[PDB]
Formats: sequence, C-alpha cells, structure tokens
Amino acid sequence: SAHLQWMVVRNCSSFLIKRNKQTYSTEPNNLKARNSFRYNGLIHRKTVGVEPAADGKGVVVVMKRRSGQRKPATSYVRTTINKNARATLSSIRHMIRKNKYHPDLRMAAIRRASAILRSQKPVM
Amino acid sequence: KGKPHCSRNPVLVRGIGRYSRSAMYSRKALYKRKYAALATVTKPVGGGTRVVKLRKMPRYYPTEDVPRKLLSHGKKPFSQHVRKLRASITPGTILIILTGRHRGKRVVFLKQLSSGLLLVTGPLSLNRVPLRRTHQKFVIATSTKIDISGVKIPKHLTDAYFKKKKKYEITEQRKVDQKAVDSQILPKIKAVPQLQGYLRSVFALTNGVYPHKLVF
Amino acid sequence: NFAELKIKRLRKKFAQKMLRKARRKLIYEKAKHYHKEYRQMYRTEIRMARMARKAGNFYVPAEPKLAFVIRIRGINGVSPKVRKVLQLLRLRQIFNGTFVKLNKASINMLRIVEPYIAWGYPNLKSVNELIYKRGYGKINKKRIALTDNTLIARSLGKYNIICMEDLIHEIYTVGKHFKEANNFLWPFKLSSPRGGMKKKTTHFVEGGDAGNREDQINRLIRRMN
Amino acid sequence: GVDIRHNKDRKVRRKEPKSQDIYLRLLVKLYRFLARRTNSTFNQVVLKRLFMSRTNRPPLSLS
Amino acid sequence: VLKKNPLKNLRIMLKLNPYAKTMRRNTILRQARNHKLRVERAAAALAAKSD
Amino acid sequence: SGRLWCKAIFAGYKRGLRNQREHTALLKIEGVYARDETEFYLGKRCAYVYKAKNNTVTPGGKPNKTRVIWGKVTRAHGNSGMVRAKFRSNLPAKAIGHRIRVMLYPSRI
Amino acid sequence: AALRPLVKPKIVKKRTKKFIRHQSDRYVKIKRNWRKPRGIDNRVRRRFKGQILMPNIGYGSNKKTKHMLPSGFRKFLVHNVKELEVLLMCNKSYCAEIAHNVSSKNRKAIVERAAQLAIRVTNPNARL
RNA sequence: GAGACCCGUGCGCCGCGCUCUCCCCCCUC
RNA sequence: CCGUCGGGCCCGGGGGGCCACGCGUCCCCCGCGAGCGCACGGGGU
RNA sequence: GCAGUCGGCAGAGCGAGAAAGAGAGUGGCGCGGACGCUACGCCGCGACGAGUAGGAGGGCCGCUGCGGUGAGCCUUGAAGCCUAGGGCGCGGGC
Ligand SMILES: [Mg+2]
Ligand SMILES: [Mg+2]
Ligand SMILES: [Mg+2]
Ligand SMILES: [Mg+2]
Ligand SMILES: [Mg+2]
Ligand SMILES: [Mg+2]
Ligand SMILES: [Mg+2]
Repeated sequence: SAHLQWMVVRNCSSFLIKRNKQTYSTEPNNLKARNSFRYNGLIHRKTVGVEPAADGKGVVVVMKRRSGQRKPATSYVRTTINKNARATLSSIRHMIRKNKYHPDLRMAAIRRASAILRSQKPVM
Repeated sequence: KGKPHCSRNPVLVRGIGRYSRSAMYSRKALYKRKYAALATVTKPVGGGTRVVKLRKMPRYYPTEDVPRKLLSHGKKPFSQHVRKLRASITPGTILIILTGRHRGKRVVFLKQLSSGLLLVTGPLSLNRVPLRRTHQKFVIATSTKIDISGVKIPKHLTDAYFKKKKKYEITEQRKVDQKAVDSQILPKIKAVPQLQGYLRSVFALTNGVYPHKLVF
Repeated sequence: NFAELKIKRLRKKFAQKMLRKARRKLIYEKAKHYHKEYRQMYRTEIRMARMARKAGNFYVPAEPKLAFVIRIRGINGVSPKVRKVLQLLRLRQIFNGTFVKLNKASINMLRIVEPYIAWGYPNLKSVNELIYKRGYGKINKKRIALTDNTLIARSLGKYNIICMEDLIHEIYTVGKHFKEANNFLWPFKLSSPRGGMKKKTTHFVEGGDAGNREDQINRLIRRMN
Repeated sequence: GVDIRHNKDRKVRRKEPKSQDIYLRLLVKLYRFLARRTNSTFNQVVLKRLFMSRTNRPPLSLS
Repeated sequence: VLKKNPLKNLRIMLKLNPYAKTMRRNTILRQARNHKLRVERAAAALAAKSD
Repeated sequence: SGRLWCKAIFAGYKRGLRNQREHTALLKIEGVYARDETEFYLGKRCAYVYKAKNNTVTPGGKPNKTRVIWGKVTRAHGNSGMVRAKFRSNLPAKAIGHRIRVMLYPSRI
Repeated sequence: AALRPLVKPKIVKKRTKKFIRHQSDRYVKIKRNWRKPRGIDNRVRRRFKGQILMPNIGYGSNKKTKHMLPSGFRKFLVHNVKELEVLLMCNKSYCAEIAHNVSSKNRKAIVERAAQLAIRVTNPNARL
C-alpha cells in the first residue's frame, strides 16, 4: 500500500534532492515539490497535480483515476484551465472540495495555481 | 433603555475600589433588579436580476503566509497612552530647550498637547522661538513662573496643527497665531522685572558650575 | 436537531462556571479564616507572655517547629556524611532553601551540617514571600511555577491543600501533611544575598554566617529572596 | 554548581526497533499510535516488545 | 507561562488569592483613617497650646 | 551659544584587577566626588566625540570629520562619584583619560 | 525591486570570527581549519584565560535563523533549469544559487527562468 | 458568537470589578 | 473572686463593614437573564 | 503531544483539583474555512551542561574507487591552483 511504498521511497527515490540542509522531490504531481508522505504524487491512489499548460498560457490540473492504478497510460486525467485567476482558483477548489478528492491538497493546489499564473503574467 | 451612570465606588488605589462586593451590590441596588428569560446585494442587469456577492475571492495567494500572532492585552496604541507631566512643569513655567536649533534658549511653557509634547513659546520678539512643540524629557524646568491664567490659548493649536507637512514658509495663519499669543503673554512677562532679558539670554555651562549643584 | 444538544453543552459550561465560582468563594473564605488564625496565634502568644509578667513568672514560648534552611557553602570539598545529609535536605546548590519541620531527628541532621547551612525560624511574612516569589512545584518530576491554584490542587488537594494559602498555612502551622506540602515544593533557588555577608566560614554566634540564627533568618530571607 | 550525578541520566531502553524492516516499522507505526492514544497497557507492552532484539523475543513453541 | 510576582502584580495576586483584595482594601482605608486621627490629634495638641 | 554638556573622563572599563569588561565604561564627571552627587546623572546620555580622517554625515548638517559613539549612564560606581556608563559600541581604549560629554537631556527635573 | 523574504528576523550570531586552530599563526604547515587540541599540557584545551576559544554547541545559532543568508533567505544549489522548480513553492524563504560550473549560456537561461518564477538568485550577474 | 430555525477574529482563557435592561436628586460645561 | 482589645460565625437577653438579599411546604433550633465596555489579567506594541 | 486535515456526508469540543458517556432509542440567500504530518517528521514542558585515560552516538564533514541514480555539469570552458570579493555552518568543512 501507500505507506509501504513510502517506506521504500522515503530515502531512496530518484526524485530525492538532499542539498543545503533541505529536501525536495522533483516528482511530476508533487505539489510543493516536498518529499513527504502527504505531498508525494506517486504512492497514493488519489493524486492532484498542477503545472503550466502546454502552451504558455493557462494551468493544467492532473487528477489520478481510481481504476487503472497499475496502468500509467490511462491513469492521469489532465484538464487545462485558461480562465481568469479567480475563476481558475474557483475551478481547482471545486474540483478538490466538492469531489472530496484528496482534500488536504486544496490550498497547496490553489497556491500552485496562483504561482503558475503569476509566473505567466509577464514582468514589465 | 438606560442613560449611563458613573461608577458607584471611587478609586481607592489603582485596581481596587473603596467599597466591597456586598456594599457595591447595595449601591447598585441589584436586590430589586432580578432578571429572567450581510454578504450579497441583489442588483438588476439587462438576463434579469443578479445576486452580486461582495467580499469576492482573492485572485492570488502568496506561496507562503505568516501565521496569526497570539493575543496580548496591555498593549495600546500611542493615541490611547496615558500622558505624564512632571510636577515641576506648570502653565507659565520657564523651560530651557536642550536639543534643537534653539538649544540653551529659555521659553515660556503654556499647555501640554494631546501627544504629551509641550506647546511652548518664549516669544518671537525675545527668543526667535515661535509657537512650537518641545519634549519634556529634553527640556529643563526652572522654578521661575508667570501666571498665565488669563491667557486664551486658541483651541486649534493642536498636534495636527503642529505636525510637519511634507522649501518651508510660515503661513499667514501661523504668522497671526504667534501675534495673538504674544500680544497676551508679553505684558505678563514685562510686568516682572528683568525677565525679558533673562529670556533673551541663553543657558550655558561655565567653569565650576555643575548641574547637580545648581538649583533651577 | 442540535437545538437541545447546544443547550445541553451550555448547561455543562454553566455548571462548570458555577463550580468555579463556588471554589473561588471557598478559597476566599478559607484565606479569610487563616488570617484570623494567624492573628489569634500572635495575640495569644503576646497575651500569654503578659499574664505571666503580671504574676511575676516566666512564660517560655513553644520551641519552634518550622525551620528554613539555606545551604551557604559550595559543592566542593564536602565530607560524605555532610553531603548525604544535604542531599537528604534537598540542598544540592549553594543558596538553595528548604523548609524543615523540627524534631530531634531533624535537629541532629542540621547539627551535622552546621558549617554548611545557615538556618533559623521563619516568619509568616518569610513563608508568604518565599511561596509567592520563589515557589515552584514538583509536578510529574518537573519544576512548575505555582501560577494557578489548580496547579497545587491537583497534587495536594487530596490533603485538603487546594490553594497557595493552604500551602502557606500548611507549611507555617506545621500541619498533618507537612511532608507532602513541603516535598511538593521545589527547593527554593534564592539569589545571592544583597548587602554582603558577615563571615561565611564561621558560626553565627562567633560573628559569622553559618548555624542557627534563630529568628534572624528573616533578615537573611529579605536579602536572599 | 549542583551536586547531582550524571552517570545514569540517559536511560538505555529502546525507543525504536533497530531493524530497518519496513513491515515491522509499519507495525511499530500502528502500535505507537495505539499505545499512545489508548488507555491499554497491553498496547504499551506490545510496542516495547516490537522494539526488542531477536534474543529478547525468543520463539514460542506450540506446546 | 511567564511567572509574574504576586508581590508586585496585583491581579496575579488576586488570581492566586481572592482575599488579598480585601486585605489591601483594608489597611488602606484603615491607614487613611489612622492618618487623619493622627493629624486630628496633632492639631489638638497645637490647639491646646492656644488655650 | 555656550557649552551644554558636563565634562567627564573615560577613566577605564568596568573591571576587577585581571578581568576588564569592555562593554561598561567608568566615567569621572567633573564636580562629582561622592556617591550622593551621582543621582542627577543616572540615566543621562553620554557622547564620545572624536575626529577621524574620512568625512561622515552630520545630522542636520554637511559632512565633516567628527564621529560619535553614543551612550547613556546606567549606575554609580563606588563611593567617590565615579559612574558606570554603557555605550552603543564599546569605547576604544585610545580614549581612556579623554573627554566624554555628558548631555543634560534625559531630563527628570 | 529585490525579492524579499516572508519574514526578516534579526540574525543574532553569538560569534562572527572564525574558530582559528591553535598555533596556526606561528606556522604555514598548520592550516587555519579547526582541530580540537588533545595535548596533555595544552592551554587551549585546558581553557586558560586569554587563549584561543574552542567551539562549543552553546555557540550554535538560533534555529529560526540557522543557515539564513543576510538577505534573509536560505540558498539552494541549482545546476540547471529543471532544478529551479523545486523552489517554485519555497520561493519566499529559500533562494537559488547557480553552481560554479554551469556555463555562461545556461546561466542566462536559469536567471531568466527564475525571474519568471520570482525566485531570488544569489548570483544573477555572474558570467555573462 | 450564531447554530442545524445560522455561517459573523480572520479583544479571547483564567482572574478583578464598570455601566444598562428600576426610580429620583445634586453639581459642572 | 479577680484578670483576658481570650474562645465560642464575638454563646445568649434589652456609625460601619458583610464573596450576606426570592418564595412556598416539611422538619431542626433558640442548573442555559441578556447586552456593552474597562483592565497590575495565559512573554511588545 | 500530534494519524482529528474526522467539512452542505460540515458543525469544528476534550488545561480541567476530585473513577467514568459532549451515548442512542422507547414507554410516563450566498458553495466558503491559514499552516501542518521528510511520523527516521513536527511540536510542547522541565531539569541539566567541567573533563585526562577510556567508552558510545550523530555527522546534508572530507578523500579515493565500485554498484544505482541526477533526460546532472562541461571547450559559450572540467579538474587543479590563486584571491584585500560575497557568504553559510558550533565545527569538521562547504
Ligand atoms: Mg573550599
Ligand atoms: Mg549595591
Ligand atoms: Mg552547571
Ligand atoms: Mg560528567
Ligand atoms: Mg553511564
Ligand atoms: Mg597535566
Ligand atoms: Mg561535557
């Protein structure tokens, strides 16, 4: 299970960075990029990811599906959101809270949507 | 419906009233006083009529946020602090300014302001010190005094008046207020002999003259 | 529903508020009573001297039952009998203070540790300000400051010692549960004494510091506390 | 200066299993929660026995 | 919790000891009473010198 | 127009015989030769004014060579009117024996 | 203009001078890096007054400001553009530092990426 | 604090006692 | 018999402080009032 | 101490001197709510801190080489070396 996979990968993953008295996980759906049990994006049955869209505008959100856990081709469902910032945060908050879909990742995903949207707004 | 009343016991010392619990119960007469038992504005459009929400969502969240602090209780802002004045400072006393560009000069204290700063003028016809604020910890309070009981200080000479604004020129109002206070306080100065020259002089330390020995 | 559950929990809060005010009134009236106890003992001792002085006899006061002991030497060069009695007295630093109830067994221990302690018979005021300023409990083997009455009453409340004033009364009038009320107290960690010392290495009656300074420990307590 | 001996301040009792077995460590993670958040002393004895070495956990025969 | 001195903090003293409010209301009322009796007697002496 | 500070001398650091504590300075104020006379100056502000080579900015002025270590009086030192003072930076030992201005304006009177 | 931390506490350091090895001024063969003196007669080990101070754990920094830069961040070595986005969420307290062997055509890319991500760079104008 | 009949710091624990849900009178602007 | 700012919630009969202030019955004895603030009040604003 | 992040499947309690249940039944508008938790983690209280010979622990201290890994770095400049530059760490060192 997830705790077992965590007890395997907690110190021996390839996404592990241990530099400068810090620890980061370079995993694709790790919100906050933190090596943790909670924020790990591989070991759970239900994961949320947030990253920039394929084109430079928008935020794509990733939800892990329930059935094909051992089937990585159909496992993650990606949804591109190109709205204004308040609507994009409303969409992510409704996807996480109204579905009850892994609900402790709500504002990690909201803050990641905000960070990607700020990074997409250009500097003067 | 009740018009408020003052507290029915006086202050004995700070924190303790004069009368005890049952005495204050009688003085409040509680023995005959037994008792028993926002977000949405609806606005038209041109559609129909919408429920517009105020207090809308934050468009941006910072990546990290500071936690809210614990609560404290005795910590009041500067506009609510208590104002202590030294008991050697009374209206009409002579002060010695110690710090600013008018240092050593002797001035006539009038009134303490609402920020605790000392409104003062040793008159511009004597000192070149205008209506001005000073600070009590930075003035020396000598025990020579003028009775200024009959002196009308204008009500608008406040800390908002004396606050620095933002190339400085005296306004016409500040010109006429110094005259309106000088024309009153100056006949009280000149009715006691040599005090006008005393205020014209400045305070200085010389050889053998020590401040712990000199009484002012 | 929840309208009856809400008033059910508010009834519990109201009942606990009434229990707290009942305990508050109990602490008030019992400290009121202890004030009268101290004044009856003080005026009874004075009156007992006076009726003997009228008759021409002598009234000998009762030998004191409470001593406050202050360790005045260091932890260097202590002979092991003296060191053992000092750790049995819970005085393991210089200028640590403990209350000791006095009997033959305790006085003979203080007699062993005379060059290392200075002691005497504490006043009501000395007991009061020692508990109020340097009073620390020993709760769950930790040194907790006596900031609440419940902080004493959870440990000594089964001996009917429920506030600071029962604690002071139990120490002062050396009561039935003195051992528990004094072992609950951490040994007082007092400052260096303010105004200097006379002579630390000699006895008090030979013009020094050590020994039984009988009622003169209170002057020392004002300077150490 | 305090006259206390510091030879036996540190207790020499096991806080965790020395084994890096992840299955035993997940069992210890379960019974840390149980031995802390229950009133049962059985869970405490189980957790301290999960800590021990193989020699301090000798096998139990059927008979 | 920061330890406050009940010998210097009045309402820490009242939190530990509710009767200290009564004991400090008395021997302030009593002390003012004794001081005005003292000055009434000091005035009576200098008045009796004027007889 | 005239002098507004008391004259004091940096007599040394707070010290025993073989241990000097540089963070506390011993002032000798001119006119103070008893501990009873020290009560005026306790809490007053004291300044070690000195000149160096490069210019530094002067508050309410144009840059010149004078530089100040600010401080204040904390307590008296001994029976003979010597005083303990604490400065923002510890005073340089080149200033021992030299002048410290004792200002008049933490006024209490 | 610059990127600020989330909070800026005053970074109190109990010592600022480095702990010099004993007798490293008298010799070039003795490097300044610290060694505990272990000789029997050694004054520094015996802690005599007026000597070179030995490092203690009491000298250790506050845990709220340990490893904190004087700007108020904590640095993280970055070797490429991909290792910036681990600091995309730690940006208000942890800053980026491009490694010393990253070429001048990739330093430009890491700097222009961190400007988008609002990550502070300790050395933005390094090679150029 | 409201509470499944409502969704409000985003100044509250303990402990002290202030006023109002009663009615009059005196004094000062 | 005398004495005690004695002890009895200062036993009992003919100006000043009290963490005393519903009523009804039986006998003994001579559980949810409401609001408003102020603060020596769970570590600086 | 904390798996209780128990949320329109909601109701946000468990510091409080006194063994135990904020137990359950039945008769008499507006869609909101910081952080956390590498559980080998994080947090809270209290006491303490000398050290030769000696013992033990932790080293995101360091060197070399191997097995995995970093869609790592590198001729738009690696190792090495020098540096009155900027710093971090109690320190080894980086
Ligand atoms: Mg000795
Ligand atoms: Mg002294
Ligand atoms: Mg020690
Ligand atoms: Mg040891
Ligand atoms: Mg041992
Ligand atoms: Mg030797
Ligand atoms: Mg050691």
